[PDB]
Amino acid sequence: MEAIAKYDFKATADDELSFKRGDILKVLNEECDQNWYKAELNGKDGFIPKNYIEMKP
Amino acid sequence: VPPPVPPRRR
Repeated sequence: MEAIAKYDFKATADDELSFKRGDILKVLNEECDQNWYKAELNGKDGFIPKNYIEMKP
Repeated sequence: VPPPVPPRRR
């Protein structure tokens, strides 16, 4: 599921990861979190807010 | 001015 960061974000949590406005992630599932995805970047998978990205499945 | 991040509980 093609992910696209709409804004500049930095991880808050330890299970979360950073992305800059424009990174293309890889949304490797979602479960219960109806506000957070579990996508991939920079060889690290982590939580990212659904409100900070524009998805395209 | 990016959005207010959701209150998570992961």
